[PDB]
Amino acid sequence: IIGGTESKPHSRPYMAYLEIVTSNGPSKFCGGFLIRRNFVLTAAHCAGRSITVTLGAHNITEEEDTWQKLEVIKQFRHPKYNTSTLHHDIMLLKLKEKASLTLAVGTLPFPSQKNFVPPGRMCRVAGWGRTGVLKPGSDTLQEVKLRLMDPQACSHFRDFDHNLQLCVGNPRKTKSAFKGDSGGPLLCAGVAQGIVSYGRSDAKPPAVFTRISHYRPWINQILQAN
Ligand SMILES: CCOC(=O)N(C)Cc1c(C(=O)O)n(Cc2cccc3ccccc23)c2ccc(F)cc12
Ligand SMILES: [Zn+2]
Repeated sequence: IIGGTESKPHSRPYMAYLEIVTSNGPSKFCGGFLIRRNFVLTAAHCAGRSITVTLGAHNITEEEDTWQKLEVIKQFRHPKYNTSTLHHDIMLLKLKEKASLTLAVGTLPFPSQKNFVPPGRMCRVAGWGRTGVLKPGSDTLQEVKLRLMDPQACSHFRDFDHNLQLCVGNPRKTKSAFKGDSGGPLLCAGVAQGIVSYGRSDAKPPAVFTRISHYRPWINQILQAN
């Protein structure tokens, strides 16, 4: 998160920290959020050989009683996910066991309404990602408020599409989601409407988020069968 503030500890108890293994390099990290006691929603580009999820964290370098370090048994990547265009960048992780409910850990379910969210309003995003181009991932959970932009503002991303994706962050400001914030939720008035997907290496906003409304049938289909 660039240009944001430190979150009040444990104020977003659905937030998930992901550590992803691949066979030929060191660990990488993403965000995510718990929508059922045994399911986390994140981005498909965060997939790997194996993944561990930490719930209940604020400072990720200091172990505490609120932590729940949970095993993932299966990864469900969207079947049409495209590694070139990055269309359909969404994934569900099934946890081996259900998480415990505490003050620091709980689910964020969707409302029944599935309406399209137009440009103009302010929303909020959170994560442990880098706080600058030459800076490291934050030790504490950070957050920032950003504007939903007209789709023309993301035209330069040649594979962007308005009906699949949100365009997030005023280009006149530095505020933005960045590397390490992948898979985290964008909340508009307390409802999750987007998922951090990608942007520019130099951090100039806006960035591109998956539009959740469009994938609601697929999400329901996975959860019902599992
Ligand atoms: C297990 C594999 O995991 C990885 O390979 N990971 C986690 C690296 C990775 C990241 C990241 O570091 O978070 N982002 C987001 C991203 C990248 C670049 C610029 C951005 C500006 C704004 C927001 C987000 C931006 C990706 C997008 C597509 C992609 F294929 C890979 C990545
Ligand atoms: Zn604590």
